[PDB]
Amino acid sequence: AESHRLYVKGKHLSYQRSKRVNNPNVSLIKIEGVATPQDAQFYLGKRIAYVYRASKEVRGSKIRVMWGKVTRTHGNSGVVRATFRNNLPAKTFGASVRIFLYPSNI
Amino acid sequence: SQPVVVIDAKDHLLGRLASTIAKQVLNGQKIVVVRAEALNISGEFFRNKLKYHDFLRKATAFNKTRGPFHFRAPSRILYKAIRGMVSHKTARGKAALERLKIFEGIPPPYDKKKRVVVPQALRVLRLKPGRKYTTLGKLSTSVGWKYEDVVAKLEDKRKVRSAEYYAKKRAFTKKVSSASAAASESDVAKQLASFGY
Amino acid sequence: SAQKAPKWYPSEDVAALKKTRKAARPQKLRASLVPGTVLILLAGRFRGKRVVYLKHLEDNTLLISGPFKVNGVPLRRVNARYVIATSTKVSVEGVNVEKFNVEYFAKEKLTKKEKKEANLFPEQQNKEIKAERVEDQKVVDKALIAEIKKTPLLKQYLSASFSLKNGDKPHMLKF
Amino acid sequence: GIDHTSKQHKRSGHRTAPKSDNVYLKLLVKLYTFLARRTDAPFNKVVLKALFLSKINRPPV
Amino acid sequence: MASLPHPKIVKKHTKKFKRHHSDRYHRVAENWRKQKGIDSVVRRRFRGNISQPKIGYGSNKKTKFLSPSGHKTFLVANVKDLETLTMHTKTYAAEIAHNISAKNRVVILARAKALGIKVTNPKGRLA
RNA sequence: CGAAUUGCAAUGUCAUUUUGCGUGGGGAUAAAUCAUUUGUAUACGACUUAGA
RNA sequence: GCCCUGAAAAUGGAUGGCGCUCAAGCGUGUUACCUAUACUCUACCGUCAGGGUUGAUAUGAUGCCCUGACGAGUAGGCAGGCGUGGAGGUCAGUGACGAAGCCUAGACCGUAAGGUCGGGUCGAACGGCCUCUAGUGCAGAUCUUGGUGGUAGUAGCAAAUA
RNA sequence: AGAACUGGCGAUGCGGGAUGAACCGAACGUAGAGUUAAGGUGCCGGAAUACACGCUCAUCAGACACCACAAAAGGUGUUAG
RNA sequence: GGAAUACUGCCAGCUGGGACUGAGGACUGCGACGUAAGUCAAGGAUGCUGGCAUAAUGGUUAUAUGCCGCCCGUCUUGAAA
RNA sequence: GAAAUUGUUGAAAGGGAAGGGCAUUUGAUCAGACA
Repeated sequence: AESHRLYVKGKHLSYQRSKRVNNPNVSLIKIEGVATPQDAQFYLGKRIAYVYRASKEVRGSKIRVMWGKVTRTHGNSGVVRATFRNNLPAKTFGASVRIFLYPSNI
Repeated sequence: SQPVVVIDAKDHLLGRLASTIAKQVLNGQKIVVVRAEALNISGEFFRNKLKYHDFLRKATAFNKTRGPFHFRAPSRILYKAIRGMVSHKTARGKAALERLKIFEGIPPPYDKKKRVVVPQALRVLRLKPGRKYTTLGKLSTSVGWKYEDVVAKLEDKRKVRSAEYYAKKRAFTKKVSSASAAASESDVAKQLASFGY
Repeated sequence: SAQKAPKWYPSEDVAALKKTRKAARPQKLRASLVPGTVLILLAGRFRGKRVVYLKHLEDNTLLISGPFKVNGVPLRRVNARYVIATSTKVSVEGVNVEKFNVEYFAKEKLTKKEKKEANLFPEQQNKEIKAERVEDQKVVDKALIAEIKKTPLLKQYLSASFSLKNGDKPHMLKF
Repeated sequence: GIDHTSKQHKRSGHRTAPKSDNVYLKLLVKLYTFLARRTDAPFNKVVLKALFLSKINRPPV
Repeated sequence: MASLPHPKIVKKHTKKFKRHHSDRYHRVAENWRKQKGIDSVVRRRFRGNISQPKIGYGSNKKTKFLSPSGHKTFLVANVKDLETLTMHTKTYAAEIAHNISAKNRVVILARAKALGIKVTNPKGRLA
């Protein structure tokens, strides 16, 4: 009763990168609770929101959301790749995004 | 999953603990590392003392107060280890090292909190039985730390209160378990047991 | 003469499209959605609620009626992707659902362009729930609660709401 | 990367229009382009490729 | 005016291609000049430096010379220049020249309103 | 007994520091610097002294 | 085979750093994974080549359209364009109801050279297109002339007794 | 110092070798998606604190070829023959 | 003596999830299923629904953050020097 | 009545330079409304 959440909390780790070159169009998301690429395959295509604050109350509220989705699975340990409409601003490296269950197959 | 993670740093290896801390604190986790004077480090004590006296040589020639600052506390030796694994010259690494607090002994905020153990850094699980190792408190005292006796006088004073808290809690759990068996036979428990519970 | 004209100005009247070859076909729902199952709604005003699935419509939506007497989710549509189909079923043959279609839920209002100027309570046909709707809503759950009440704890289950706990890994746990 | 055999982007070394600005030679090229495009006789292609030549490749007969 | 014949005007590299070291010195303007130097990192195309004009950045020939409104802007100076646009209304957009006076702009704008042509600066010398 | 009409999803806002204003309800009544002066101090600042 | 000794140089220092010891070392093997401007597919730009269309539609085929391949580059060659001062035509072009000029983290077009518009200032002439002509495009030459900075309220303004 | 053949740099960016004109991979219009090369996957740093069999404890261990120094001669130190 | 299974290969076997792309613009073509009319996933995207009609969204600009980025011209085998 | 250079006001940033490239947040500004 005290809980209401219908998402899985994850962290925004980093951009997709080489050593010394980063590609800001693809972000890496660490979904908390996932350990392998199989069972990271469950969350593919699910929506992600990044909810943050501002000071300009636009459209009736002060909190804002950057939407995106999970696209594929990253290397060997349950990290996934994500693409957003406007990319994540690289000050959120180590910040909580929320992975919804909106396109579901269950 | 907790907001703040308190790591009881007894019997942990230095650079194997520091890598896990420097990855978690960059992922965004607030970590305090308590009881840092009981950290282990592989290699024999004279080997690690010769490595620290090799570190003591490297100071700026023309003005020594600019050079590498050789901190002598065990918490600051572990902090040097973690800061070598964080990109501490940028805003991201500077903000990641502010999620870290390292203490020798257990301060009174974290006296009454649950401590965790990192198993991929434990000396017991990682070193071969028979290898020699070094304790960071003895190494710090040998290289010039001053408060080994103070955090040992303040430690057993904490351990007395903890071991007299644990006896009261143990008697509480024995009084709970002597009366919780009166309900384990009934229909609610025989229905709960089919569900695994 | 600040800009002289083109060689002969190719005229650009509209030209019709080519003949497409995209014929729409019926949806193929996933096999876990049979009518009578219990769905968990994941998005919307009634998110987290547990409803009963009754009928597949023809705009590829599901018709759900978690009993109003149970949790207050009326007869409505969901998108078949924002639902989680659980394992539990009820016997849905008892209810009569053939009077429901897309024109049943079609709203015959007029606010279809003026939502940029409708900002100070226009009071235009917004809050009138007539007896055409609630009379049909009574018969579909008076026959549904009489099937829900056969099994124990199902009415409390449908009156409760779903949430994820601290250790709940949704890729592992069943439904 | 392609291991090229020939030189890339090589123009054919034949002029495909007269370098003259003559209107009455432009009209003859307009005529013989139609004839060479829509007949099967090689005479029109010979006359069309001969209308393009310069003054030293059109010597007097 | 539906004006919808054109499709999704995209623009690769909407940035400006300023000259190298135009921000460093005041004598060097921001008009683009190719770096012809022998040790020029901009000419030798290193990583992290500015990018030069190539033909790869060219625009789609269907959506070239079009405004975001979808027309080609055509400069007019009087009503006889407006009359060349009266049968191409959905594809062109008239634009009054900068040196037309305020007395003649209210004539050109009235003629363009009577002809249906879209003027892209109807607020110049409006008073 | 209610929760329908947030219309097939659009975070659908609940948390915590800084700060100012307003009401009523208590509480407390100061020093520092310049200027003058000393020379245990002093290139200048600084330091150390004195003065209702 | 590994390790040690043999193995010594001068600022403090370098498997890149932290650090690592049933390795995060060495020898070897098996997979999974990371990613270049490279390979594959798609879109667009350009160049080259091949082919279609003077039914006659805007007499134009300079075009339009279909297909395929390709795109590094100094010295250098060629081509297509942008900009300047004057000249011959034309727009019966703009203008004291404001020409030119100048300012403008205001807008649009072009890959770019550049072009156009709005606002402020300003006060008498100036542009578009087809051509002609050249004293025609600057970041440099310890470049020429002019103007102005940091240094900098700084060095200093202390010989000849007051 | 002087030659022979090929490849390259000069004229050349890009991924790797920390950095380097010449080494490895691969040569470049503008973008998207996928897959790889050379090199890597404790942390900096994207990627297995993978798996499997052994060896080594160094009072200056050792760790990516070019490459950024190393021999003769010893050690019942340890292992195998 | 009878099998089974591993391994390797083939299927013009079935089936589930995810990502990027929708170029072209009357008809023509090759096929498929149909007695036929016709229909189709067969020479490149359509259908339904909802929100906003402007701080939706987009452009420029300043700043912050992650990663990269040595000062240009010239001579030179080689210039940040 | 341009620029270098300077004063005032306004906005912003600032741990041993500053400037630049790719991407997005935040502030300002502009856009067309699909009218």
